[PDB]
Amino acid sequence: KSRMQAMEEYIRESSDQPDWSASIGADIVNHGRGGIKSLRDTEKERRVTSFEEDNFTRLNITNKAEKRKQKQRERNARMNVIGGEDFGIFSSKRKLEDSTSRRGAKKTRSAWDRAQRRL
Amino acid sequence: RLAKQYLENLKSEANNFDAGDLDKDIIASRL
Amino acid sequence: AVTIRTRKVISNPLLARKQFVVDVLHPNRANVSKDELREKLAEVYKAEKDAVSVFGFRTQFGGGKSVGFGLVYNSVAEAKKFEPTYRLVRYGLAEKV
Amino acid sequence: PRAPRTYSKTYSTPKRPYESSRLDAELKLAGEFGLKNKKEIYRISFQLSKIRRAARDLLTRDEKDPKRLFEGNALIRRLVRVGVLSEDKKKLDYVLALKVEDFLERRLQTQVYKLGLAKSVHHARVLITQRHIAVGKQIVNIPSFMVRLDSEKHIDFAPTSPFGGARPGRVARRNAARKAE
RNA sequence: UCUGGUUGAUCCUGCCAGUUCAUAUGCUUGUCUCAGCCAUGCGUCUAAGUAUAAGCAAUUUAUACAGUGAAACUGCGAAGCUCAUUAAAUCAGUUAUCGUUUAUUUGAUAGUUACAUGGUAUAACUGUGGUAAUUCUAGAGCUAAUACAUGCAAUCUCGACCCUUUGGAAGAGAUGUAUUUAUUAGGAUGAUUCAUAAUAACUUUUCGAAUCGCAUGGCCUUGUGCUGGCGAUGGUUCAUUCAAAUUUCUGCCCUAUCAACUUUCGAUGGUAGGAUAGUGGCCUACCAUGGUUUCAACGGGUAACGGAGAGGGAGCCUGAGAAACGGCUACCACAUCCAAGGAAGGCAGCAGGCAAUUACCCAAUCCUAAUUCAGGGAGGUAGUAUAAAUAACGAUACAGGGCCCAUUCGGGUCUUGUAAUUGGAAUGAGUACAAUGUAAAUACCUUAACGAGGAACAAUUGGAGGGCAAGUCUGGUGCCAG
Repeated sequence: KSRMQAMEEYIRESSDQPDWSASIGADIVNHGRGGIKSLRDTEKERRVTSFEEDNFTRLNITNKAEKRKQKQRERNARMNVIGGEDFGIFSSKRKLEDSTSRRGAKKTRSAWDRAQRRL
Repeated sequence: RLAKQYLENLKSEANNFDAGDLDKDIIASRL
Repeated sequence: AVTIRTRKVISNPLLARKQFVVDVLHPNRANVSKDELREKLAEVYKAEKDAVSVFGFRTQFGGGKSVGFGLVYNSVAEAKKFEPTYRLVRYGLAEKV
Repeated sequence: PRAPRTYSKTYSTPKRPYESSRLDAELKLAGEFGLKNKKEIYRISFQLSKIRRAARDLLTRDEKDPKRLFEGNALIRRLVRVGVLSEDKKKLDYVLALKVEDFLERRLQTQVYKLGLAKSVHHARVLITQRHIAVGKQIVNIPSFMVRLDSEKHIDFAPTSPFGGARPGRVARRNAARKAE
């Protein structure tokens, strides 16, 4: 909930550590009818494969749960993702400042608290 | 500055032993 | 040709078998039959065909590869004693009730 | 039952479909880029209008707003990666300077024509929809595919295609058999 | 909201004409992809409780039976729908049960004729019959239990002799459990009349293996003599666990145009009694007149879906747990069959329309049972707005017109037209061999062979113009006009 996508975009440039990119042809959803997977789709998918490998069996998707996880996840795509890069976060309104803001109790409140941080 | 300020917040939002690692280890000994 | 590679080979004394992830490299062809895969697995691990239980084969998009799961019991009797009834029937080790 | 689902439209009809300038514009655009109907342009115009609405929102915000630098640099990175926005013009006023024919130029059909694999945009389209064009190791049959720079580099004939090294098509081997017979 | 007229030319006010995830209706594609009425139909079996099936099979596995096993007697468990509506009285959190019951799981726990008693017993079963007739039935004759009843030469202390100094040992003594009452003593908690022990009695005085399967060891006193291994099913009490029932405090609507409410067949409290599984006006006999409230009692409204019954009320029965979607009695109605003598039902249902809810399974997640294996309409499986194609690339022949602007006259521009012939390639819908997929199967994915010139493998919808006859009509100033 605190995570908002583009801050990690800056981190990736500012991390100075590589990002484990995948192959160009491996990323089409289905023959071009579904665009390239967004970066998020490649993490949530690998959670499944990493989650499948240990349990030694697949996960079937319930007929009900199928009706809020497949389409909209790929209707956001055709509405948002163009060439596999998400554009939905841009139109959406979020309080970006609060997620970054030092709202934790360890925050500057008096002159001494900020004076400590200089030390 | 703001990028870091986000980083400590996640650290705040987010004897030393992991149950899963102990489960992976027996799987590895099983391996 | 076709290649079979096994990873995460977890040997299970309590069910007395070996479970693993089987990956199949099949250029220029449909896919491999489970009888066929069990054949090659059982020559490789030096076990009877009744003791090898493979399942769950999915071809990744674009073809040419598959990933699934495989079991190789320490004995054939153990294979009957532990395998699901249907997984025994699909090999003919058990008859449909 | 269980929760219903959100879905959205990728295009919107223009304010007035009937300006002669407008019609001549779709005529030029469909002719140059071989578009099937006006729904593709309506889609691209909708998408570009959304990007511009975001960009003007950011131009409105004062420089050094967290929101502004955030949202705009993210826009610039995405528009660069799709290849529309060149490396030397990474600033939001030039985001405000795009034009739809850039997005049509990024359509896989256009590269299949442009790289020399096809002699025409329509030839490119029939090759793509017929599974003769592969983006690296993967066969793609959608002309509306948006090609990235790294994906632009790797456009080729597919291994399974008769033009990529597979066996001659049904017509060729059929005629060869009849000639032999 | 805009656009053009109304002037010789403008401004203003008027007039005229053109300028939808709303509803119906029409054509096409849906070859791929994708998403109040109706007489309308309709339980349970392991090696382990009982076999004399006149059941089955085997033969040495049975001279008491011994495998399997119908029936019957025992044991265990049976605990979705449809209507109404209710403001912290539902529900959520939390406290207490030293105020309670609790199948099952788990840990402990009972030295106080017998080489095994009776029918005080019958089912299944054999046989005789009545009835229009039922999960309707009477007579006669059998036979069993983990069903029903009955029921059976030990140990521990004080210990002289201080004999021997571990030690033996005279003598004295002592010795279930359950209920109720009375009495005495009184490790645990903050706290107890709590726990436990003892005495005197009481009780329609409880219980303290007459059970089963597999194995046949150790001894000798050769008798089938003594002594025995692993389990199952039973049983008293306590604790634990699964739960249940009350109970402490807290918890976002408007409210006084809702100010008193209660004792209205208990309202507040005490004593005693009745009942509960137990506390308690919960109820009963007497006694006091109390209890909430302007710090909002009580009453009213509500987007408080934001608790009730199985034809209708009354009553009973089982079990650890239900006032049972089970059964029984009477009453009130509905309605069926009949030989009109009686019998039986809860369908007064369910599902539909103003019409196919089916077929395949306990595998997967789980569970009930004499339980590995049986079952579960719990559950699972199947049935019935979104991206493509209808085509792409050449060669040749034959002809000079093709297009744009302009009310007007005309002006502007150049590689064109085919309603001509012809060539080799590509592949999709279809026709489909397989494997995979799966409880099995469908579907998905992958994949042999075939598959285009009218590529007849023959998508539509709407609009604007023509032109043609020995053709037809109507009006005219011929050969015209409509």
